[PDB]
Amino acid sequence: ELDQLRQEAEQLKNQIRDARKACADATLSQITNNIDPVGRIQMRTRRTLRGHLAKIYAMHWGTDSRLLVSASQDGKLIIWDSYTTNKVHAIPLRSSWVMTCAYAPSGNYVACGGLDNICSIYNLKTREGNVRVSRELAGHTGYLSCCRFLDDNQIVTSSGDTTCALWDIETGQQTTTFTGHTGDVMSLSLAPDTRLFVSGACDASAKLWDVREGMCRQTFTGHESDINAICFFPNGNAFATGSDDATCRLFDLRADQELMTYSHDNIICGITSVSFSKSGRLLLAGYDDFNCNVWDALKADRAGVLAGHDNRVSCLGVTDDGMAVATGSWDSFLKIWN
Amino acid sequence: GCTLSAEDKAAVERSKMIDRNLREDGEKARRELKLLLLGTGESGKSTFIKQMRIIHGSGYSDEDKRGFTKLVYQNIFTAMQAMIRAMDTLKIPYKYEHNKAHAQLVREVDVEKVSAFENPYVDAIKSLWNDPGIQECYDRRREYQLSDSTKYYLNDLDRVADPAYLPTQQDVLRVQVPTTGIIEYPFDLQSVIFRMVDVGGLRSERRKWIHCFENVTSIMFLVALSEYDQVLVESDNENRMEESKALFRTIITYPWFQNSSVILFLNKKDLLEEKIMYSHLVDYFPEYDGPQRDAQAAREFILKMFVDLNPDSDKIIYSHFTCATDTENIRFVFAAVKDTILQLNLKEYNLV
Amino acid sequence: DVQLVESGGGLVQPGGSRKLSCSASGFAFSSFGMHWVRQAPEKGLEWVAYISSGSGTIYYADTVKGRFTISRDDPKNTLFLQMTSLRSEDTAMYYCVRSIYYYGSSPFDFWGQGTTLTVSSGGSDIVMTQATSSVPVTPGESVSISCRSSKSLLHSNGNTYLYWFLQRPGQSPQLLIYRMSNLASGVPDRFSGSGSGTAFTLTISRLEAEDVGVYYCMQHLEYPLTFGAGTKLELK
Amino acid sequence: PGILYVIPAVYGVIILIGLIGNITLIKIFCTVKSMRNVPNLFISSLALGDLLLLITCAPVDASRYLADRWLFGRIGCKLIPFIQLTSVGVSVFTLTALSADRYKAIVRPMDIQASHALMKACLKAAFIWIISMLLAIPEAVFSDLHPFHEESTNQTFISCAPYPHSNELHPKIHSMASFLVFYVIPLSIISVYYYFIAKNLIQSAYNLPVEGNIHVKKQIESRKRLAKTVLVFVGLFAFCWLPNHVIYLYRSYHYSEVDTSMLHFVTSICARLLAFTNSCVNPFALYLLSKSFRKQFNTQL
Amino acid sequence: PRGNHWAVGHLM
Amino acid sequence: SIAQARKLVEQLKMEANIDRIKVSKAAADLMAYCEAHAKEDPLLTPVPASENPFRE
Repeated sequence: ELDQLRQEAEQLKNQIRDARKACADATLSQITNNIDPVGRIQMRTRRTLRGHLAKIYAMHWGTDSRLLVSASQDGKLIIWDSYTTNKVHAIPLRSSWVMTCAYAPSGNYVACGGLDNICSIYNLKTREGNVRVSRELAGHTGYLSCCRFLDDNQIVTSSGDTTCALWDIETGQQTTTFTGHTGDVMSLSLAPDTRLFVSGACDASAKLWDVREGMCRQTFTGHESDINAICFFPNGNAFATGSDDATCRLFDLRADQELMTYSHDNIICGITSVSFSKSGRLLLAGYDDFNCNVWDALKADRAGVLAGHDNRVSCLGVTDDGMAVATGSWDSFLKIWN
Repeated sequence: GCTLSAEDKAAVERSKMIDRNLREDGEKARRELKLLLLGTGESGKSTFIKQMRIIHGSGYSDEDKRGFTKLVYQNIFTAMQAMIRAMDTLKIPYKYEHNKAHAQLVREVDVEKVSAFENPYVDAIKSLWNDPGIQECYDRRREYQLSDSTKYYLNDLDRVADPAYLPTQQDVLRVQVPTTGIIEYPFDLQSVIFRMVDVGGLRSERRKWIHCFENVTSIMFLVALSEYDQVLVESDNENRMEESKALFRTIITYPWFQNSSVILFLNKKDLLEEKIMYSHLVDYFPEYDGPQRDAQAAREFILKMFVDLNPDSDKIIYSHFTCATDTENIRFVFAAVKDTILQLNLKEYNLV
Repeated sequence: DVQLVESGGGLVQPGGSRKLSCSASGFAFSSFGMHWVRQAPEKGLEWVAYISSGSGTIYYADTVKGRFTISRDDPKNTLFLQMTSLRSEDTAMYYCVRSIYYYGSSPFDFWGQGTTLTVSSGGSDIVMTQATSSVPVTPGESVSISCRSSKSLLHSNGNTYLYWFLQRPGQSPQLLIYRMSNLASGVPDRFSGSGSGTAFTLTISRLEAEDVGVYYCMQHLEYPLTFGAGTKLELK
Repeated sequence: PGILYVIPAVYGVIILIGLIGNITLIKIFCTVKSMRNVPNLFISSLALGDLLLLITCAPVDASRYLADRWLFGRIGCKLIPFIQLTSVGVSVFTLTALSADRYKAIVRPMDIQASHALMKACLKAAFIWIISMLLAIPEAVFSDLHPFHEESTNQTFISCAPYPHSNELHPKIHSMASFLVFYVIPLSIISVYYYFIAKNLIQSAYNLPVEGNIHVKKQIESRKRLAKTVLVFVGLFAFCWLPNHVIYLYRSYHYSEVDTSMLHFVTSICARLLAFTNSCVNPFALYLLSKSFRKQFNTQL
Repeated sequence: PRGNHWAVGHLM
Repeated sequence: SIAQARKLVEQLKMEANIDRIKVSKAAADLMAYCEAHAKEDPLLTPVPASENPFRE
């Protein structure tokens, strides 16, 4: 009976909310009240990467922490040397409508996808000199919004079809599908151990998915508008989301509750991208106000700005050692800050 | 690079060649003009694009038509099943008892699971078509959702039912099929090449992918003129033309397209010439005050309703009446694009 | 797969002119810089010429500068080497060598078979020296080869530009290690390299019969590209 | 001295209005930082030229009508014509550049970007300056203090003139050449381009690709207005530059003689004023054509 | 005024 | 719509039996992790210019 089912769902939601309420001894801001503020964060463009002729939608740093890839709507995927501003490679894409970009943790491979509904894997370390497409993964019915390599042979992609898929790159078939979410999934983030990931969707819910079992362990619903960005805390026991509503929200995985909100009365635009610092003390968010903000993640007070760009900051990525922060934008320039 | 090493200089030489190639690609890219075709119910049917393609001279080989066989048969079933549900909606009983059992058999048919027309179904559908009540419900297309080409298919059930059946070009044209994703059509006129980006089949939140086409020359629209009387069953008594008007207003009000021209095509010109005689526009729209039997007056009233939605009053909304046999749809798109460019130039030179 | 096959050698009367050409197959030739290297009949091997990708840069060896010319037909996938005023020091085997330079690439990775040229009858640069020419070792024993440099090969950017190659009898040279530590693709992990600024050592653990041959160190810090005399490993 | 007082009082009023307008256009180009592009480059170059003309050429003229002697001196007499003629050249030639740039945009709206446009356009502005500078060079070389004999007052006064009396063909050749270079040649090109611009702008108004003619009535009117304004731009420039050249040519043919009469006095005042009016009708007319540029102009004011 | 600089001068 | 609602109620009932620790414990863990890796973080405490790879 649909009546009994909807009543049972409401009762279970009531139980869940009561359980979360019971396990709330104190707020995070109450515990970190007696901590020393970060202080003003002043960062300067040490480099500026020019060459893209359209809006830059996605960027991904390499594990070496010197090479980075970036994707743009002129149909070009560009691998760059950060230290010397040199262009190591320039890959022509078949579909110019690309929304996501990823760099293999080994360094051999890059992945790009977009409104064509295909995730393309290209090999950089091939023996004829050219960068050629290794495999085209085509199972999703909506646009590809994010992709993140798990190994050299496993990639997890999020789609505007409400579903996340874990693929086998060699075979070419998706081994697992995560289908719980109802709205379009916009962002994906892999845990440090690569056994769990979190996805944020257009229905304002973020879900923690187990990669090996294929089910959803937890769901969080603190936001009131689309979640456009998601990122794990370095520990792996927390994560942060950024939404079209101006707020960034931090969610624990063990307490199963929202911990803080990072908002300012002046800030009313959307949050395109979010990322952490290596220690997890700074949270860097890119906004549609044309500028990026830097929040002390433990006191939730703004500590710095990155105001170089004159259009929307589309992508923000920090290095694995924390040396620098790259920010891409719709004005077609990347900037490295330190 | 005096402080640079021998390999560092070779790396800089590679980054310079890459920059040259990027610049040459950008030069090649800007000579192309992006036209965004918006997906309406007329564009969802997607027969006009096929017919306009036949005009360009692209055709179908036998392989392509074997592609559309299964779609033809799938369409007969889809139309028939929809007509049955319309009968149930309109409380019209079947004139013949045997038809009730045929209707049931038709209902249990699964649309996608069909690859070959089956011999029991060929007779069931034929006898159902022979029912006078079924002909009466077919007479009342406008009250429910139905394929435009149901009569042509159901009239020629015998040729489709033949085990050896190759679809004709006409059968290929009218297989209404939804599309998976962004489909791009490149066309070149007078040394200017355009790309028509059809976004009709995306079927995902438009708020999350609309800004991709922020910078385009024109946003083309396609709406049908014979849509004023049609009310779809899925809507609760909502006119389809009022639905197309809401979509038009919503799109043109987008801040992304503030610098983009709006081109509107009004389709099904012939179907209005026949529809106006038996259907009075005044009944559906009270404002209309005209001859009440004139297709010319109805066309101008409809175009007026659409153009009135413009929220600027300084931006032109180009228009054309397309009959599905038009051979001037490419010339109009060029002349509208040339005039879009002319006005943009006048604005940048501070003349206007 | 990747094949470079040179042609144009033969018996040339002294004072004449000959044109060599290496035809490339199986790789993006236009994106590879090219070198010509040559080996004397019984001596080691010396660098001759270098044309860049896109032909923007050309360097010649002091000895042949002004009598030699290097050119590349990038569309036709060929590399030419015009030679004029042929002296008797031009009797050698000429090997086409492809190399690509970006962050992390391996130059000098593929060498051609080579053509034979016979003609009938170290100032202000780096000299690389190997003070040994014959080390016969039985299989199964670690072998360390040494090579010394005039100045430090360690550049300011952090790279030491020393390459180690191998020449099997009857076979072209083949890259083993580039930039003093990195191993080329397809070489067994038995070969390892470790060197200070001026002194370098290549160690082959678990020696096998295939390793026997002449080993050449080379520098790339400055042009001219100077090789070594070569250390030969033989059977006992 | 009431007539003498009137000459600076009017001259100064016109100079003030022109300086205000040209300076505001210079302000707009630098302040917005996004107004910088191919069309705005050739408008700033013209306004710069007009600033030079108004700032230098006019006060010297007022001095010539108010002072019996040359205040600048010999070196000054060699400096002043080199600036006057250069400014005249830049202004008259950047106008032709604007007329061809507009023709290219309006009549052929294909490949407007044309690869490195900003560079080529900047280069063209600098190239006009070199030709203007060469013409001003002979004027400066021959510009010396020479004696002139009035036949009425019978007085030999020495004044700064652009060539020596000794030569009786050099005056005539120089004046005729200046007329063709700074009037007939530029006017002929401006007429050919603007006529084509107006022809096409009208042809476009009745060929608009809209089914409903009513919905676009306003637009049609605007196009029909733009054509008339461009034809008016061809007429103003002609009118103002005809008497200035006519008086100069006449004085250069009757060079030995010095004609002091009421007709010549008033015609000289009117001719130079008409010539100075062009520097101010250049920006102020564009100010009238555009409402967005009007908004920008008022914001800078 | 013995001398009149306006009667003879340059183009402008 | 029977299957969808069955799936929903089953999934919610499974999500409820997750073991949850109090928010004080997670706050302490997050703070302690930040204290432990504070020195290694360049953006929070900038590196002297000789060690900085960008603009050495």
